[PDB]
Amino acid sequence: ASGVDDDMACHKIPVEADFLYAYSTAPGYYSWRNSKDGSWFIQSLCAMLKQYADKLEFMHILTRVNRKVATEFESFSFDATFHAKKQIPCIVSMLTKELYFYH
Amino acid sequence: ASGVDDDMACHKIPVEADFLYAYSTAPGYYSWRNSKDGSWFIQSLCAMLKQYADKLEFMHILTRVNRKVATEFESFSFDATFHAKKQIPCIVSMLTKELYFYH
Amino acid sequence: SGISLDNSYKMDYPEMGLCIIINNKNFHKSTGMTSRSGTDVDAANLRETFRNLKYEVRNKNDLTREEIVELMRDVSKEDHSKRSSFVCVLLSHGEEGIIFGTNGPVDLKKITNFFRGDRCRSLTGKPKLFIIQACRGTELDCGIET
Amino acid sequence: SGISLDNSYKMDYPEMGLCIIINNKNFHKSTGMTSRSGTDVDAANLRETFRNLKYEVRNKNDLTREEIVELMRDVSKEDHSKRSSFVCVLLSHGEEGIIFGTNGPVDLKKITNFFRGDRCRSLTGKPKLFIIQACRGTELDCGIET
Repeated sequence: ASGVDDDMACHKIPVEADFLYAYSTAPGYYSWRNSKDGSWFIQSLCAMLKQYADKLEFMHILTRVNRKVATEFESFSFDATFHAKKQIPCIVSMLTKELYFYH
Repeated sequence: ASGVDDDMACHKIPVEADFLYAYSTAPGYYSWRNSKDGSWFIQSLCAMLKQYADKLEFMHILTRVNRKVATEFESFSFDATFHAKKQIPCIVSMLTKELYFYH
Repeated sequence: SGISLDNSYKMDYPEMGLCIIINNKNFHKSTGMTSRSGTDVDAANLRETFRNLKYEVRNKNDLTREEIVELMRDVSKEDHSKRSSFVCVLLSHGEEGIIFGTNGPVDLKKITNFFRGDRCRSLTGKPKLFIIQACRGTELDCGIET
Repeated sequence: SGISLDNSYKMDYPEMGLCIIINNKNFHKSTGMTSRSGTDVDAANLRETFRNLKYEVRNKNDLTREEIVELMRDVSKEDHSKRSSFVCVLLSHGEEGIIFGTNGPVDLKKITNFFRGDRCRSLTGKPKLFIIQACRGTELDCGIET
């Protein structure tokens, strides 16, 4: 097979390639932070990195962070409007390879 | 340790949890399609699923799709404005577990 | 029994689940949108690929914005109890957060909301995958030589 | 040599790379933004976590929008040739696509553009990670009982 848009002589990559955005919450949603213990997302991210950085690929670590935040946390507020709310982190990957912090 | 936002008696999950959006391109960018062979993204997604669905976790399959699109494709156009352009797919995961199509 | 970890989704339900493919190639002249040549190749490739993964593939061609919403609503109201997951592929023109029906736009949020954990209980806790081939803006990536 | 696959980023460069933490706790009264109690706990946790991953952690507290841009620009102009990756953590108030300096907003795109494959050549082909703790809107998730 052959075409006009593949196998270029000069190899290039997108300027937007190899970026990963680890968002604390889903698009359009508030993000929660405990005034004493810190944000749910960062709390969880550090815990999962500390426990799995030398064992799992980054996307899998972030998936564990997603589960931790989603299942373990729920907001508390004297204002009914902001009480009993949930949060799900959002992994946005434009990475082109697996990422391991160890080698 | 103890706090106001963890270890709820009634377990709940975010209503936005367990969603995965496999976007063909980065936020704010055009997406490319070959008028004959189909879109770069779908072409690549099917190829990677066909080759790795019984071997790799979904995020890792999508990462291979990211690399395939980013490295192998470049647009061709008689209009200089749309010629020689690149594309990087965008994985957006709100999943809470690893996903394997096999068991 | 022994140690259970639950790090991966349960994918051994009787059915893998549905794979809904919305393939919009021709648009109403009134919209001024061009035909998407080559999209049929994508739709066929997806049907074969997901068929081999054991998904129940259902294809729909050239749907209006009304038909897209109706389709998603109907599918979300089905009993997915015996299905491991849900897959939806959208092939059409689009912009950030929007997918085009043959006669107008449809907010992606309106489509995905039908499958929220609280609105489609038979899919709660199960992976809901949305594969989208469409523009998300007008930026162009000039790339960089490697 | 034997078969080479290149499925993972080369992370054995002399340095893992930088981990820039922008910790905005106090905002100018003029903005009307409240202090972010508990953010120092996040900043410290991140410093320790990434320190153990061998990253060169650099912390900055309460930066204005001008200082945030200046910091990112300066860092992007450093020679990252011997570094395997780049990490930036943003802790502040925010909205979709925006992160707040102590005196006003900063478009996330403006921050990340400095690290584009064509603008920071010593990071081309290397993973650039942005960890963001901030709001992305005003929607609330009521959740669903499992």
